[PDB]
Amino acid sequence: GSSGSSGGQTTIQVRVPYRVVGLVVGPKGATIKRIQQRTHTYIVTPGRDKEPVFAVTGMPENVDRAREEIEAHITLRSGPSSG
Repeated sequence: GSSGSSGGQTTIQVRVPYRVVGLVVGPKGATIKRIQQRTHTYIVTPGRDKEPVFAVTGMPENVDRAREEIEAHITLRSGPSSG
């Protein structure tokens, strides 16, 4: 009701396309490292043979703030266009 529960912060699982992943994570973790800081959250990268899903652990306001940036990259142009 008011008090008597173990658990404060929260953890959400962001869903991103394996295509954007490499873009988000960055050169062996060079870009994603900035977010964790700017958002002060615990971002965990998925495996190599698993589905593309980032895990963010933190307050219900921080973890949700980082997710926005992550997906944001999906639209942000990062790389050449000419095939």
